[PDB]
Amino acid sequence: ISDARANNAKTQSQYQPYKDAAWGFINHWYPALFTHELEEDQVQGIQICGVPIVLRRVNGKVFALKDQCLHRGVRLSEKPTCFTKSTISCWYHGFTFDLETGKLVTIVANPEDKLIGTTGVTTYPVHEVNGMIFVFVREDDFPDEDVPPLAHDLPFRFPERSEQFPHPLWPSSPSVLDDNAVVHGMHRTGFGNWRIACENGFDNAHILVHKDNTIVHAMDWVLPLGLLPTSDDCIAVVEDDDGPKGMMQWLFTDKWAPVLENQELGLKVEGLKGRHYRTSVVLPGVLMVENWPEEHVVQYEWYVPITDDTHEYWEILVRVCPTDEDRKKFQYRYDHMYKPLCLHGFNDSDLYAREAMQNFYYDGTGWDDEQLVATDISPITWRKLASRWNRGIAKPGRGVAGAVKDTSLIFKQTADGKRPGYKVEQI
Amino acid sequence: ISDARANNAKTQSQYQPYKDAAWGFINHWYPALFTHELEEDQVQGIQICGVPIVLRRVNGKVFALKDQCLHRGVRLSEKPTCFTKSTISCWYHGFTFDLETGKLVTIVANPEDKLIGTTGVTTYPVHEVNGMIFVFVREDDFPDEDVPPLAHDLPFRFPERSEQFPHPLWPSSPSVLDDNAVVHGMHRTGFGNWRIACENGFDNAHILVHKDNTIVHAMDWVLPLGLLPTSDDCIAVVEDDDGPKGMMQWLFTDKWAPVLENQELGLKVEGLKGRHYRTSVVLPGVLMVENWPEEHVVQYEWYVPITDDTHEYWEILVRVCPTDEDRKKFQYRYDHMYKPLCLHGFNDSDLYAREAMQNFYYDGTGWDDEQLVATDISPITWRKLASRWNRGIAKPGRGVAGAVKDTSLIFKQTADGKRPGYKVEQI
Amino acid sequence: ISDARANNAKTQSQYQPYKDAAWGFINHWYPALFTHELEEDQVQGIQICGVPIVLRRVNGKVFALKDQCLHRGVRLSEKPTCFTKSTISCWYHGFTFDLETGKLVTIVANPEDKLIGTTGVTTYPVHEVNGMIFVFVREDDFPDEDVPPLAHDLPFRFPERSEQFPHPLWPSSPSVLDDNAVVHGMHRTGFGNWRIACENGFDNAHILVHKDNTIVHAMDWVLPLGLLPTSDDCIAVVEDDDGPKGMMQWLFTDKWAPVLENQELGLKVEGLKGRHYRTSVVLPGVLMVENWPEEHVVQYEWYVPITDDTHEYWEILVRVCPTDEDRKKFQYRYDHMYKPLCLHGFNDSDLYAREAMQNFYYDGTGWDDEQLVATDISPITWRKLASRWNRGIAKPGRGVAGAVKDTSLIFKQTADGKRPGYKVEQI
Ligand SMILES: O=c1ccc2ccccc2[nH]1
Ligand SMILES: O=c1ccc2ccccc2[nH]1
Ligand SMILES: O=c1ccc2ccccc2[nH]1
Ligand code: FES
Ligand code: FES
Ligand code: FES
Ligand SMILES: [Fe+3]
Ligand SMILES: [Fe+3]
Ligand SMILES: [Fe+3]
Repeated sequence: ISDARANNAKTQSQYQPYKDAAWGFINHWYPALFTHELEEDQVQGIQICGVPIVLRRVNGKVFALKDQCLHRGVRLSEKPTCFTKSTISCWYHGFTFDLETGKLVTIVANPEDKLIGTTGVTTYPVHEVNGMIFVFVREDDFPDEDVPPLAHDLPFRFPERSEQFPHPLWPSSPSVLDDNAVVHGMHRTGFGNWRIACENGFDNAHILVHKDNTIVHAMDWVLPLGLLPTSDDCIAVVEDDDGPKGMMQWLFTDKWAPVLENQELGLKVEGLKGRHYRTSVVLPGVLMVENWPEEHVVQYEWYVPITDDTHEYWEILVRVCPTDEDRKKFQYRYDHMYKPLCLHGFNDSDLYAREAMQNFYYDGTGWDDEQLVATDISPITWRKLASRWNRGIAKPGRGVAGAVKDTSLIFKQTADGKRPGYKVEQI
Repeated sequence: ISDARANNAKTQSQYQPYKDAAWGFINHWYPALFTHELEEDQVQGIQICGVPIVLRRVNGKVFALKDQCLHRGVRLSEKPTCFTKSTISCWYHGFTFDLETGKLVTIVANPEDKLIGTTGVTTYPVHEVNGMIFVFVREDDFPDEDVPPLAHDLPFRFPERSEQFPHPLWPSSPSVLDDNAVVHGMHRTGFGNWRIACENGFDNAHILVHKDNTIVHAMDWVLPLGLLPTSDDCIAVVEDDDGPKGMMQWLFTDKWAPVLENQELGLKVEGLKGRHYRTSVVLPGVLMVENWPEEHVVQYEWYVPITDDTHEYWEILVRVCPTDEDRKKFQYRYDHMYKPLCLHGFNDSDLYAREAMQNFYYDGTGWDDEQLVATDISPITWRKLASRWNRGIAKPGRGVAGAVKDTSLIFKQTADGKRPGYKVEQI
Repeated sequence: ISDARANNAKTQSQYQPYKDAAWGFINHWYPALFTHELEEDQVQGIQICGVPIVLRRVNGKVFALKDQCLHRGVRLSEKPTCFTKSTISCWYHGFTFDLETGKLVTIVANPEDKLIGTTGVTTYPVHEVNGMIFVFVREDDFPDEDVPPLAHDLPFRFPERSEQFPHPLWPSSPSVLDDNAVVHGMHRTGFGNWRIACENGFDNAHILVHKDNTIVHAMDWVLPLGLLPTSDDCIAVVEDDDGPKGMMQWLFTDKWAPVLENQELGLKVEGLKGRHYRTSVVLPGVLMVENWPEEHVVQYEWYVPITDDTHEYWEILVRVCPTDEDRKKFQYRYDHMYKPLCLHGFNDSDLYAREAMQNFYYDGTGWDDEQLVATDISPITWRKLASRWNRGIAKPGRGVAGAVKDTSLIFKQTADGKRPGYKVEQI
């Protein structure tokens, strides 16, 4: 281990809370499911930050409660059982909970038990918008009064912040919160800790991983070998009370110099199609790639912690489409261009890159022995701000799926060919 | 956690040994194999309470020894090697053991070694009766003269105890010990701890899990949403020296009131076919369901600990059949009725219910955080008596399969598609 | 546990370092790949003694470096990326290393970083000969000038040592080092610790495992039930500075008496075709079977530790073939005789025998509780000499594949049907 590495002792001491957040940052908004994954009267179980959650849509509205019956701890989502529009029951011994408050309102065949009304399961705020269902995953005692607006946990918005983050080379990127904003994308389970997956996206030295991607050569893009920071303010850290907590990288300004060649190794980025974009990341770990893959379109990614060694990777493209005609155009371009060449192809390379790095960090070795360099100003800056502004460090799961990694149940599922997942299998 | 739960500190302190028996209660009788699973000269390896056991039938008689060669620990049952009617040898280096005493009588190519005769492997008492092979799984130092009769670890017998446990609504249930008693059923590995699986069977609130079983609607049975205890003596605890240690639930008396409806949730048990039955459980955890699924027929279930997170679930129906004609009638009704609709269909629901609860308890969380209620007087009573009368608590396996859950051998088998099991695979 | 066992307290205290070497003996030569597994410009990743290693052949020469980018710990071998004949780069962020020295010579898109030239990855000496690529697996601080010749970690050579180890009953066995020596064989991943796999080969009581092998009856050989030591010097321990450290068993002399029958168990070796051979073993655990399976042919086996519970089992036959005609004859006899009946068939029995013994030892039980006898003078003598002469005890892997056994990546691969392995899968 060399003394020339950027992550010296002083630096590492500045992001200890981050090193301690293997299970994720709790008391934050996270995408749970796409709207199309939860239809009227549909019940679905998931897990975020080690917390089991069950969702149900009733009369168009989505509710989220802890997917754990307080009687004997079974998941309520395994065999959806709802007798009324305002409740959800446990299919085992009948404990029934209020969808709105989570209170134990009754027990199917024991309506007079003294336990009734004296407790309940945790509820989770829901915010559904433009095809996406967001859930505020919180600790059992986090007060309702303290739940912040979804926007505080989403990337910086434009044109609102165009003055703060000038972007003369491209039109303003839309937000999932914008009217008529349309979302196209997917989410799949990633194998490995969320942090390692998250740091990949806004790292300007990692773009080497895409040197051979088909889209790069089909579009004849000008994708440099990497970018280099030229000043100490190459990244702007934002931490104002009202608004997202994160950072903006001044890409395509002199603060980040592109490297298009290395004669010594025989490398040279040949391409004439200019490709302008800009990355930023905000808690709980949301990436925004402005002007990607084309003008008026933006890419957002999430790395939702499921357990301490699995995460749900979200990848979406957003574009404001005011007319039916605009939507069809976007849908078409997504189907025959973006999805196959970008979300798949371009980003698939990131999938394996993130995985390949997991073994170094899981047992703690990497958090101490990694030897960072100049370009690592990005992940380091993120780790420090995340350590400073997270709303809580999730505790390890106890008495829930994932609390123990080598159960006979997990070996049974694995034997059957089922990989670690996210959405609870029913029946 | 509410203070209104039935399992308060005082109550929990009364079943600590039960909480400590994840690997099972040792020094007890357990069903090992059905007679048809061990033919003349056949050798089979199994595991109970973490103890590897090998069985061989010679001249019609079944013998059981520890399935662990004392030389270098291989399982004798993996490659059956018996050179004489009175012994069993290890296929690796030839250590040979007397079937009757387990003593090391010789070594194939080293007959004069000083180790010979100075030690041996543990032997286990066997009691085969009416199609079932029972084995007394005991500690290495449990004395032969202390081995109790099989009947002490089997459900209460009728008509013998008809006066003690009056049953005016149905004829006496036969015992596996009765003359001409015929057994039909099966056993299969269950994924999860034996205790959690065992408590499901005699829980009168869990019957909600069967509300949709085909047999219930085909027979138009009257299966209530659940039963409620009406008095403190709704369960009779029996603990007399000579006889089984367990409890009898006074089902179909005032002590247990049926709940056939819940207007508030829109539920109502419609059915005119009366279905009378009664459950009881005795150590080491044997369920008896009198008058099920029909008069003169009784169901017995075992949840045999294999390791601390797997068990062998036994499900059988018994009926005394004095004539060849009687046997054919029973075999036919089993084949085209009981098996498809009862053992499967009805009880398959229990399979998944038991599994769904395991995650809450494995790491210990559930044993402390569960919030039991009135109907839980059943499991609680069982836990207490089990704690007071068990003949020993099995120690974790050491140097045997299952001692370590994440070995490369297990990952190899899992990769090959093999689930955790019970019967040792040979060759 | 009997007091008549050969492994008494005093004896066990003499091989404690061996009990401590679950991850293998480091600073030793091990076979890595066959020459045919690494062609010109080919890159391959493996793991030995818990150390990740990547090899590349350039201009006919093979180089070996630690398969771990010092930047953020990914394996360099997962996506081979070499820009010049003298280097290998990390496909993720461009760190580039010198094949010869392992020094960090540059970073693709950050050629001026101060970290460059101040560190590098470990290099491993390579010795390719007659179709086999040997690698000297060493600790990061083991001096180049201290690397010993390959011959020191290979079995004793003949005729060089024919006087020291007289063999009147068969011609001298060739070495892999001999000119015109031809190698035919294979290596496959073994499931279980390397030590337990290794001790099987030179155990003269284990041959009982082959009593039913097809080759034995087709050749009508004379394979005794086992051999017995008759004197204290039945094994010669060699530990001279210049040369291999190991032991030679005086098979086919009066020091080892064959046992061809056991009337008491009805066993009798009925064979008239004499089969003369001799076994020896040297650090790091290399077996030599002289005159096997025929004259002028010798069998060598390795049990290379990968992790502490997996090893790469090597099985090869060597014969000196001076002419093209000789090579074809050897190839033909290997293809239609040795491979199907010897490497497979005869030795496949050992595969499962070794596996069946692993559970007893992994958690440490077997190393203390095994009850060894007279014939175990072989494994005991080996354990003592290994404890005394090993060049180092490998430390458990940290931050590398195998450091943690139950990662989600491992369950993902297992679910996909992939068994624990050795060669790193690419792309
Ligand atoms: O640095 C970068 C460059 C391109 C890119 C594209 C999609 C997602 C994240 C990305 N990050
Ligand atoms: O409470 C019950 C009710 C029915 C039943 C049927 C088979 C086995 C166990 C059973 N337990
Ligand atoms: O003791 C023995 C006897 C035969 C043999 C054959 C191949 C490999 C190892 C062997 N060891
Ligand atoms: S576990 Fe849910 S009602 Fe019993
Ligand atoms: S392990 Fe059974 S004789 Fe050696
Ligand atoms: S992990 Fe290899 S250059 Fe970054
Ligand atoms: Fe990328
Ligand atoms: Fe049931
Ligand atoms: Fe062998």
